[PDB]
Amino acid sequence: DVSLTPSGIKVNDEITLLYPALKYAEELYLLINQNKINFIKSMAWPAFVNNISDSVSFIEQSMIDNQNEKALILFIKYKTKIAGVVSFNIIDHANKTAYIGYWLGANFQGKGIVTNAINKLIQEYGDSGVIKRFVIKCIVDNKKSNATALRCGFTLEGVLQKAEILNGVSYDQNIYSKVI
Ligand SMILES: CC(=O)SCCNC(=O)CCNC(=O)[C@H](O)C(C)(C)COP(=O)(O)OP(=O)(O)OC[C@H]1O[C@@H](n2cnc3c(N)ncnc32)[C@H](O)[C@@H]1OP(=O)(O)O
Ligand SMILES: Nc1ncnc2c1ncn2[C@@H]1O[C@H](COP(=O)(O)O)[C@@H](O)[C@H]1O
Repeated sequence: DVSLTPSGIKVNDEITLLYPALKYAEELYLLINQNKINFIKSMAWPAFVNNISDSVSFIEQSMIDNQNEKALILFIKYKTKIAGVVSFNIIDHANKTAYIGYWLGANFQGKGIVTNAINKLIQEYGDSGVIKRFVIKCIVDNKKSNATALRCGFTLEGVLQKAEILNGVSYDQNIYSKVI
């Protein structure tokens, strides 16, 4: 499979999902910083990304988790730029289940980049038999994340009451799945 390269997973001519490396710390930090105000509305970690050292630490932890297959953290490259992150935030090997997360900088939204990335990951891990069940959980009022889950052919399984906390407030999540 020529799409599986040493540097990452080639989605299409414009998108590669890069394995994390320290060389990406600066670009990743700057991207988060540019998007911090908007990102804080939907995620709980951007509020605390205050220096490049925070991105370095994130990369270091991501590399450890990737090595040990606790997670699969990938940096989305669109054309020449890091565009965001797509991940299996949790890999449950015993139950062949992966829980998916994602974000894109504002300048990278509206281009199908995450939908294309997720479809590629599900092909690679799902059609190979590594993962049987893919899961997306997202806050009920997160319009774009819900739309992405549906665009990727996931099915709504239910609502998880008060399951995600942002800034001390618990929000309901939709839970979606795609089963191979
Ligand atoms: C499970 C979780 O991680 S929950 C937390 C999710 N993350 C966040 O909330 C962080 C903040 N938000 C974001 O980063 C973004 O809004 C995201 C990642 C959730 C969604 O980004 P999008 O760019 O909408 O992702 P996606 O890859 O699905 O693209 C769909 C959009 O691209 C358009 N599009 C353009 N080209 C294509 C294409 N080739 N294929 C598919 N869609 C395309 C679609 O029409 C749609 O645009 P619209 O919203 O105007 O209808
Ligand atoms: N400190 C961080 N820097 C960059 N991306 C992150 C960080 N923490 C989480 N993410 C990613 O954010 C996405 C959404 O996760 P969550 O915030 O849990 O909804 C996932 O792709 C995570 O890997």
